[PDB]
Amino acid sequence: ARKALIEKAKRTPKFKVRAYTRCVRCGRARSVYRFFGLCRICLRELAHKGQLPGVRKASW
Amino acid sequence: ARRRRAEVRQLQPDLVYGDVLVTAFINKIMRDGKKNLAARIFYDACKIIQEKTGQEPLKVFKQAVENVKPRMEVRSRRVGGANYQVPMEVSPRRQQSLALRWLVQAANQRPERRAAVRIAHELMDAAEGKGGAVKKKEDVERMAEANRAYAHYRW
Amino acid sequence: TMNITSKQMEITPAIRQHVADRLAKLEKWQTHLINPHIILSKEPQGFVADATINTPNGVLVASGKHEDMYTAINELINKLERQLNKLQHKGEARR
Amino acid sequence: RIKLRGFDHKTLDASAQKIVEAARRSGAQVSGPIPLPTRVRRFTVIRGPFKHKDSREHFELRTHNRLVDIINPNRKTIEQLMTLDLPTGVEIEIKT
Amino acid sequence: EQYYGTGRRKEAVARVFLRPGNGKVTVNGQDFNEYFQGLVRAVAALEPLRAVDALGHFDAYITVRGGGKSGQIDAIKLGIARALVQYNPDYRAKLKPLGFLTRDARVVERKKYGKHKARRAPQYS
Amino acid sequence: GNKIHPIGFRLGITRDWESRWYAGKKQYRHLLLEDQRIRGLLEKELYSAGLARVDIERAADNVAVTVHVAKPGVVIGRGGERIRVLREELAKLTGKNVALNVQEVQNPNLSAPLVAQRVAEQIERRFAVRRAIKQAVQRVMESGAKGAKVIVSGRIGGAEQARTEWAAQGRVPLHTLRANIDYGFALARTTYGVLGVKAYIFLGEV
Amino acid sequence: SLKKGVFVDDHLLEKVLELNAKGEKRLIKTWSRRSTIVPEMVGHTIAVYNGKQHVPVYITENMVGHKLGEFAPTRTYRGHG
Amino acid sequence: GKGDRRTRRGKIWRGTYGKYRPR
RNA sequence: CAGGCCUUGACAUGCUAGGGAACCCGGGUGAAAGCCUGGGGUGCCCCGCGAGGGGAGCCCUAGCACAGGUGCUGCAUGGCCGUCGUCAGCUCGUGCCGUGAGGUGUUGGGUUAAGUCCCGCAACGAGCGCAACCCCCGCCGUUAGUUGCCAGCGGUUCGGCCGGGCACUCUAACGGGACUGCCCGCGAAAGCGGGAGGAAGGAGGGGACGACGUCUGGUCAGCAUGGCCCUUACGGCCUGGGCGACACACGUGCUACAAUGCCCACUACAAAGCGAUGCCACCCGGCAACGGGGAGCUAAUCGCAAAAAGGUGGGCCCAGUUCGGAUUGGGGUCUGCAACCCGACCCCAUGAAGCCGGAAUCGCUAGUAAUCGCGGAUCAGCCAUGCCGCGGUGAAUACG
Ligand SMILES: [Mg+2]
Ligand SMILES: [Mg+2]
Ligand SMILES: [Mg+2]
Ligand SMILES: [Mg+2]
Ligand SMILES: [Mg+2]
Ligand SMILES: [Mg+2]
Ligand SMILES: [Mg+2]
Ligand SMILES: [Mg+2]
Ligand SMILES: [Mg+2]
Ligand SMILES: [Mg+2]
Ligand SMILES: [Mg+2]
Ligand SMILES: [Mg+2]
Ligand SMILES: [Mg+2]
Ligand SMILES: [Mg+2]
Ligand SMILES: [Mg+2]
Ligand SMILES: [Mg+2]
Ligand SMILES: [Mg+2]
Ligand SMILES: [Mg+2]
Ligand SMILES: [Mg+2]
Ligand SMILES: [Mg+2]
Ligand SMILES: [Mg+2]
Ligand SMILES: [Mg+2]
Ligand SMILES: [Mg+2]
Ligand SMILES: [Mg+2]
Ligand SMILES: [Mg+2]
Ligand SMILES: [Mg+2]
Ligand SMILES: [Mg+2]
Ligand SMILES: [Mg+2]
Ligand SMILES: [Mg+2]
Ligand SMILES: [Mg+2]
Ligand SMILES: [Mg+2]
Ligand SMILES: [Mg+2]
Ligand SMILES: [Mg+2]
Ligand SMILES: [Mg+2]
Ligand SMILES: [Mg+2]
Ligand SMILES: [Mg+2]
Ligand SMILES: [Mg+2]
Ligand SMILES: [Mg+2]
Ligand SMILES: [Zn+2]
Repeated sequence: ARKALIEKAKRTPKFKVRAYTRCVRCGRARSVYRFFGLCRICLRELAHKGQLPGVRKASW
Repeated sequence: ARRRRAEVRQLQPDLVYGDVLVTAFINKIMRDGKKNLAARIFYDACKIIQEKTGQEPLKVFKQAVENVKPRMEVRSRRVGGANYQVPMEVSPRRQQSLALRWLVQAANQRPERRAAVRIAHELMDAAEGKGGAVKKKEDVERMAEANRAYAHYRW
Repeated sequence: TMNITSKQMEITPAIRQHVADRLAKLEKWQTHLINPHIILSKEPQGFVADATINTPNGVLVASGKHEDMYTAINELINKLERQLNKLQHKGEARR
Repeated sequence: RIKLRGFDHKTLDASAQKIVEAARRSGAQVSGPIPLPTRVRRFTVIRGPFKHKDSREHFELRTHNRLVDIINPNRKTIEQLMTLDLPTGVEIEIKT
Repeated sequence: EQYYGTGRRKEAVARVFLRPGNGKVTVNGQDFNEYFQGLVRAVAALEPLRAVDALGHFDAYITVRGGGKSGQIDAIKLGIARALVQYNPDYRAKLKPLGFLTRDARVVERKKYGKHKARRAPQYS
Repeated sequence: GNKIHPIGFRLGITRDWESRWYAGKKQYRHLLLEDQRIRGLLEKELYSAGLARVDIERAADNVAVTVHVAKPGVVIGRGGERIRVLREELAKLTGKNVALNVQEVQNPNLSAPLVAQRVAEQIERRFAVRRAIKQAVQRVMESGAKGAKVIVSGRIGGAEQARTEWAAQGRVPLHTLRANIDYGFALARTTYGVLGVKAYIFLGEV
Repeated sequence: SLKKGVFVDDHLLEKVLELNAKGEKRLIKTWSRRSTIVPEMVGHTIAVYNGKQHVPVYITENMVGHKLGEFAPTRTYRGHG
Repeated sequence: GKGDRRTRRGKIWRGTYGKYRPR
């Protein structure tokens, strides 16, 4: 049970409870961000790459 | 303190008697940062220090502190196969710190229900030479003395 | 008390009490063995036995490694014994 | 009032001076760029792909707002501002 | 008519008006005594006035916002201190070495990840 | 197993973003998810071009989609034909106004992504890896830089035991906030497995 | 818990108000542990799923507000030692 | 106290309102 | 895990033998999945007045070629991370020394947070690390004002509310300021002590950053990837169970054993954030959770909001208690298709252990520990006492 999984989260099934964020890049269910569409890993890779608009290493 | 000497902070004098020794004391009464609390106790006690035994609560306080500060104490070194309790004089720094500490500590073991009373009474007795604190002093001091002959292993 | 972790392996009540029995050797020194923990583990070369134990005079840590699991465990105790005799006798150089 | 949004504050404040000081000539009385408190979105993320929960780097997202007021509009300030030098992203607002 | 200084300690700002008079003081629309009742640190940030031997010389209108009562006091401290030194700036001498101006920069430290309270670390084996 | 990404570490300082725009909550995800489809479409198709970096812009239904490159030819083409076949397919997914763009890169051997994917394809090509690495640095320093560093890791020359190969000339001070360090990464899938390549180019102080 | 509505699946609901109508039988197999025991069920044998088995429960007016699952428990315990 | 639902301080910790810490 | 189902597949590209396409709705059945099934009818390049027609959007069936596999190996791997360790280190070039491994430099004296810097020196340089360049805080300047203001007057329905103003406070962008630069003292120098001015001095405090390498460290279950393995099954859909089981053992934490405390009622002072099928003012029903209505806000202009400890004054009177709130009985609310297993909250009743903890053991040097509340991610709800942040009050001690 893996790639079939990412497909199963696409078309929205019987009840709306069954809604769960997966992520676009990796099929990761765990630690997906709503704002990015991303997991915490994928998020990191992209941010560091400079591909996330106005996203910067924080530091205060 | 490997490196240099460790600064001794000075302290804001208090807004009643204008004397550093009181705040240190109030600091030692304090618990979980609640300083306002730590204040009223000392002062309330000061009400009581005048109320009963009409006098100068400042005087009483500052007296029972000198009646507590230990002149000589043991600090134990390992030499060979035994740990010797060793006689050494306490710095004025350490005496203050040991003064205030035992005072409070012995205060809070009194049977009086209200904290400031406990503080009131313990101080009144220490002024006179009676109490848990004073004991601890005399005690520490007889434990020095009797070790007089370990005064050579002294740093 | 004593805990044993068989990591990525199917262990048994019998061999568990065997390791409890081999560790008993350190009871010889008559010194408190505090929450001892052994970990048994496979490996392509051979087994691995680790243990980490604290005692009033310090802590013991060591790894046994070997083809036979039992000789790995023995090796582990052999290494532990040494460490324990050292914590026990070290400052006796008290001259 | 014309509200300015967007992430890079250097890009933005360039085009808060453009728009405001544009309509200074072509209009009046141009109430200067007023910085709004910036809305920060923090993301704290676990550095590694695996366990290691005590190692993390913080990532934030800085979205800052500016309001600019032009006192008397002077229509054709509604033309000289009906285009302008952008830059590549920023949010323009206009209302009365 | 007036004398100004700006006090701050720890996310708190005091605006102090040194306007001359009886010595009545108002903080956020009520006398010192009503706004700080209880707290003994309240006796006070008025200490800067007793510093230059004027006690009653001035009244004070004071707004204060940010932080909490004590923080607010220490702000009033560099307030009545900054205001009074402005009034007759032969006033730095005996206010300054008495450590009255010079706002303390001591603030809360960021909580750091992996620690609990920004220094207190969690327990281990 | 320690080092911070030298691009991510300078975002806003030496270096700047390759997708530049503004959004806000309701549509960010989507905007963004577009870019990364665009990026995939491009990086696949535009592979043997060269390049390094794709800057991207947005206003409304307007994608500027800039592409810097090694040899612009495989984009523009004969008379500028294929530039348009792409300007199409982008738009087909973009569902909005695409602008396909080509900027040429100056000394493709001064660019990090570009130098690293060359040594990369050279490794898939079965070359002495240690020598491939000295060279790829040699080329950079010859065409100028203030220093250069290059890293391969994996079954280098096919060795059972993994190994990691390292070479550098001149400065590469990754602790300095104004480095201008161009860093780029490629990947060599060989008959035996994957090897990572990292290049570092020190262009100079800002 | 569960404020206004009375929850029975309207799958075994149907089944019970039919069997009661004509000549009432037994052996209704269900996997719904979520179903309340509704007074129309009172007396029957329903076969309820705990997940490896369909466990039969005689219904009695002793138990109504409950759920059909409560009487076919999911864990086989027996003890320790 | 902080664990006792029936008290003010109880509800505060628990982050709720009721008879004992009303709105 | 148990049972019920699917095969060219839930999914990619491509080729074909039938039919068709697209699409929306029931049915019969079943727990559902699935199986079995009654409908309407395809624009289009189009011989067309016609039957009809060709194509290909797109569906199916049959057939493959294949897909798919969170199956194995982190000692075959990339990538990213933990760690020694913010420790002061690790090396290269040429030269010199040794048959050689290798030495030298890098050691030595002195000083620093530091291979920091000074002075020596068969060495002379160079690089990766230190520092600095970046962010936050502390002081001042500018630019700027639908946030702030009787500071100023006027009005003032008394709400900075209107007028009016940017002085304030602030907000958020750009600057300045700290340099051992100045005095004394010592030194050969680097630099140490002491002083002045300064909001701040000796790295002003906190952050981001973490060398060559180590642990055959960690992850094939985020992703990727070599190789091995399964192909009506190690693939795929579903209903249900499980991941919450409980003789036991450890680790992290919550709340406590009370009077420096507990309870009630009135009354203060933050910061950072977050809000459109969201944040809900306010009105009403309800003891309440909540439920009705219902205004504002794409939000410095509305809302979450109450901050809490504190302040006041009243009760409790040393009691396993007006300490502590576990456990259980019963009655309700809300989310959700559904709260048996298994949600959170509210109310009534129940008020367990616990009187400060063995061997052993953890954290913290100052706005720190302790203590007090607040926000956020993830999220229908929530088992958060967790985590990441934020301010409030605010200690003790460092001989060595
Ligand atoms: Mg959910
Ligand atoms: Mg704090
Ligand atoms: Mg921090
Ligand atoms: Mg933790
Ligand atoms: Mg740990
Ligand atoms: Mg109670
Ligand atoms: Mg408490
Ligand atoms: Mg039916
Ligand atoms: Mg490994
Ligand atoms: Mg690895
Ligand atoms: Mg492993
Ligand atoms: Mg030779
Ligand atoms: Mg050599
Ligand atoms: Mg060395
Ligand atoms: Mg250091
Ligand atoms: Mg150096
Ligand atoms: Mg204005
Ligand atoms: Mg101004
Ligand atoms: Mg650094
Ligand atoms: Mg291993
Ligand atoms: Mg994988
Ligand atoms: Mg092969
Ligand atoms: Mg299932
Ligand atoms: Mg679990
Ligand atoms: Mg226990
Ligand atoms: Mg806990
Ligand atoms: Mg508003
Ligand atoms: Mg009892
Ligand atoms: Mg009780
Ligand atoms: Mg309960
Ligand atoms: Mg019940
Ligand atoms: Mg008992
Ligand atoms: Mg008692
Ligand atoms: Mg204790
Ligand atoms: Mg306690
Ligand atoms: Mg420290
Ligand atoms: Mg939530
Ligand atoms: Mg919380
Ligand atoms: Zn992802």
